[PDB]
Amino acid sequence: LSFELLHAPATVCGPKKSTNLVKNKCVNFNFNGLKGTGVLTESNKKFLPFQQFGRDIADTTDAVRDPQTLEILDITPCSFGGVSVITPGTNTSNQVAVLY
Amino acid sequence: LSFELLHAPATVCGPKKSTNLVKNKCVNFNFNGLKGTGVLTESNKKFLPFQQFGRDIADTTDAVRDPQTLEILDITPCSFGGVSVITPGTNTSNQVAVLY
Amino acid sequence: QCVNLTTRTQLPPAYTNSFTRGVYYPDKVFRSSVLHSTQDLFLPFFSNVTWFHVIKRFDNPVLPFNDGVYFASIEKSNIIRGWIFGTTLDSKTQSLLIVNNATNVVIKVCEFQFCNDPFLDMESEFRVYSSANNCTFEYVSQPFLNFKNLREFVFKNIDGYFKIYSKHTPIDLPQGFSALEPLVDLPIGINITRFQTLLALHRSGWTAGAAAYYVGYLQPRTFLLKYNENGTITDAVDCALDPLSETKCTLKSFTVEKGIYQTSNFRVQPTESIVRFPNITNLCPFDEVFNATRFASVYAWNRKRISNCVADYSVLYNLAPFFTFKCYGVSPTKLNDLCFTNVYADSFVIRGDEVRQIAPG
Amino acid sequence: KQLSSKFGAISSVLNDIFSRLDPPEAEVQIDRLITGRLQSLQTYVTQQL
Ligand SMILES: *[C@@H]1O[C@H](CO)[C@@H](O)[C@H](O)[C@H]1NC(C)=O
Ligand SMILES: *[C@@H]1O[C@H](CO)[C@@H](O)[C@H](O)[C@H]1NC(C)=O
Ligand SMILES: *[C@@H]1O[C@H](CO)[C@@H](O)[C@H](O)[C@H]1NC(C)=O
Ligand SMILES: *[C@@H]1O[C@H](CO)[C@@H](O)[C@H](O)[C@H]1NC(C)=O
Ligand SMILES: *[C@@H]1O[C@H](CO)[C@@H](O)[C@H](O)[C@H]1NC(C)=O
Ligand SMILES: *[C@@H]1O[C@H](CO)[C@@H](O)[C@H](O)[C@H]1NC(C)=O
Ligand SMILES: *[C@@H]1O[C@H](CO)[C@@H](O)[C@H](O)[C@H]1NC(C)=O
Repeated sequence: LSFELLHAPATVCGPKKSTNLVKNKCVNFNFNGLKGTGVLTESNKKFLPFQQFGRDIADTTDAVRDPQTLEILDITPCSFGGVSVITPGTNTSNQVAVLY
Repeated sequence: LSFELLHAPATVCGPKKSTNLVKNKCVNFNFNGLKGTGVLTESNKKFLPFQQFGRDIADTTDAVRDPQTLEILDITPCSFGGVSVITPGTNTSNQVAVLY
Repeated sequence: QCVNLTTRTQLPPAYTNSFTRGVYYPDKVFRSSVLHSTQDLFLPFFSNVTWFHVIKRFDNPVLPFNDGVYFASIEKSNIIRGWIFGTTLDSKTQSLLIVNNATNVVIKVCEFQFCNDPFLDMESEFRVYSSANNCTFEYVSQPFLNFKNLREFVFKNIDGYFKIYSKHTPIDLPQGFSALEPLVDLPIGINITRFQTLLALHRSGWTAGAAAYYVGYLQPRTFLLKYNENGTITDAVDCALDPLSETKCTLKSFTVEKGIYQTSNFRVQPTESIVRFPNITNLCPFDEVFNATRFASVYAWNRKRISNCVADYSVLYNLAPFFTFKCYGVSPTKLNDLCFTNVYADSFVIRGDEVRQIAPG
Repeated sequence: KQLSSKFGAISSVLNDIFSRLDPPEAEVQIDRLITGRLQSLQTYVTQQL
């Protein structure tokens, strides 16, 4: 068996769910054999009919075309960041602060 | 006579422990699988009975207890280090000095 | 011989805290005046644990656990005697049994037949099992033993090793720190998914004294432990409990200086799948190249393009009706999860001498 | 842009390697990708210093 895998719009998937779009939920997914994790929101991009998936500067997927629905379903525009802790010395007190 | 290979934790093994010990010399000892070189020296520290081998800041076996004898031996490396040569120019003379 | 209990009074279990309990030596490494952080099954601080009280209250619960049960109990007059460990607590599977009479402890694992309500009863009555059929293990060690004594026990099962951590101190859980040193390691190498607590009754029908024990859950996390100059554990730090101990674990020091510090990052964990590709109206006819009435030769094979369908790879990977299945450039475990456009199936017959040649290069 | 570098691996996407390769070779490819990214980040850190 020779797989033309992730070089064209794929059609052979065993299990699927075909869940509708949902906002503010940066969670995992799997689009045509490509896995990601992010929210699924709208966009104002006018995609040409032949175009299927877009790519950014970093060659990371940021757009997709869903068959039988023909919608955007943007790829991983979800929030992320780091957490910082601010506290004085242990000899004075032990109170802490949480900063994002 | 029949045996079983790869089916349970193994306890039946042949004698590979070199049948003798070393004091006041750095040798390549093999303490139940781990290989290290150092002088077996008596330690004044107190070791709890469950402890088998200790570790230094370098996460290396600097302390160990004998698998049979309850005595504890410290691992100290023998004489090692860089050596430098102090010499004048070759046009003047050829006398050299050794320094560790 | 087992006797059922009828006088039990119904009462839901209570919950207590785990302020400074559940610490133990992760290994047998001696350290002198250094702070070390390690990954091991450790009980989180300020975690809720189940409290059982025995007085006319009888508490003999059965709960499924994989490994890592922290057993702490305030004890007087040696009410607690034995423990039960196993998978189904019957003769069909091997079960671990701990007993301790007035002379010494006995550690035995066997396919013992366990009744519904096993317990203990001058003590001369021993009614916890009926027969032994498939076992040969035996081990004998020294005996381990108003509230006056506190006993804490930790049982773990990693890589087939049964580690027992015990600590006895004279005295809810008291506010203090006590590192639980390991007691004995048992090389059993079996599975255990159930446990049962055994109690001793006093005859003077039967009377039970005042006793209480705690059951805790062990979780995999990183603890920053301190080893003094004499090797004993003094304090413990949980790297994911509060931001103060997080800063302590990140800086590898028990004291943090005044200022702004960075420890980790905030992320949103996945919860549900929004995979967006409606399924194809037909299935992939994989039997066309497998159950064909005739096959082609190696030099001129038959290529059947299978596309626009839904495949099932359980007959190839999960099930093995064929002699040898192997995948080089794709994962055989996740064959069903992937999505490809088309596959070109080449069917041909090769003698057993040259079947190794079907590989890249 | 260095995230798109293949670094001698089959693909430049991590999940593609995880799902599209058996674990004995998947761990080799993942190790190669992470050590290439570590070398790139070391170069970036040296330039920033
Ligand atoms: C530590 O152990 C040594 C002997 O190994 C002993 O002399 C010393 O008193 C101990 N430290 C303390 C604080 O007791
Ligand atoms: C007590 O345990 C329950 C679960 O058994 C948990 O929901 C609850 O938060 C715990 N109590 C505290 C104070 O953490
Ligand atoms: C305690 O149990 C052991 C287990 O074999 C037994 O040998 C011993 O005789 C028992 N002691 C008493 C006093 O019954
Ligand atoms: C019966 O015992 C033997 C030896 O202890 C063991 O090999 C065998 O698996 C046991 N049978 C069952 C059904 O547990
Ligand atoms: C865990 O116990 C179950 C109970 O039957 C058993 O089937 C399984 O093999 C055990 N796991 C291991 C790794 O032995
Ligand atoms: C595909 O989905 C439909 C429902 O839309 C279902 O009836 C059918 O059994 C599924 N299987 C196929 C044909 O792939
Ligand atoms: C061929 O063999 C497969 C597997 O045993 C079976 O499912 C199928 O019904 C058979 N016949 C055809 C026409 O595929």
